[PDB]
Amino acid sequence: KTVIKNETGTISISQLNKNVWVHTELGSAVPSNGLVLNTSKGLVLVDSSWDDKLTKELIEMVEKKFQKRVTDVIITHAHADRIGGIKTLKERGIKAHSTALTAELAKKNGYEEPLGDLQTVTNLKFGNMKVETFYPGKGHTEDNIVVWLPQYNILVGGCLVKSTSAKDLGNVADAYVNEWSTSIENVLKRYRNINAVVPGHGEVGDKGLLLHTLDLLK
Ligand SMILES: O=C(O)/C(S)=C/c1csc2ccccc12
Ligand SMILES: [Zn+2]
Ligand SMILES: [Zn+2]
Repeated sequence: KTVIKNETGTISISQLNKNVWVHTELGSAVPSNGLVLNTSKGLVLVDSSWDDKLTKELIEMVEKKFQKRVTDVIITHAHADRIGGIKTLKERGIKAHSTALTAELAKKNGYEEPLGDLQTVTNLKFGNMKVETFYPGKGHTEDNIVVWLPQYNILVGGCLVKSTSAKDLGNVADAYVNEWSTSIENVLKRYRNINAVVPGHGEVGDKGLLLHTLDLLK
């Protein structure tokens, strides 16, 4: 698949299909993934990046390439890899969608607040692009949500879902290891036919990444 990088190599986008790309940024080294959705009404991101500098660079790269503005971002939980660029979003007039709990936790941790507009299931449409957000329960954090693209059967698992390269659950200080398996099971029950799964860190995979996360929780 096509992969495009910035002048420094700290930001990369990789095409999943005509209108869906994965963005990956390196924070001081630790890579993090989100999505870029190229819609008829603008670019929509799933997740920002580790900090304002990387978020600015990401936005500038995709706006130049796709020749449209970033209008919205979905924030999937309140840690820095997801929300670290919220100041940039708000000052540029980019809408930052989140659940109410993710917004409360952002404020509690001293970040600017996202909108708090997403419910347990929310269905959004941006141009012709359909996006569903789902809160499956506690796991990696208390507020983690997943994002589903029903027109492609692509699931953005975020940090709820570990990549194949992950050999342990990572930092579990904010995690609920006795609920995380049930939360993964709720994803598997809701989305019974999955084409690709994008983890918060590491390589894109399929439903097997959810099964891998279940095994790491044993
Ligand atoms: O492993 C991950 O996907 C992430 S986002 C870990 C993390 C980033 S700040 C932080 C603070 C407390 C516990 C975990 C973490
Ligand atoms: Zn996290
Ligand atoms: Zn993460």
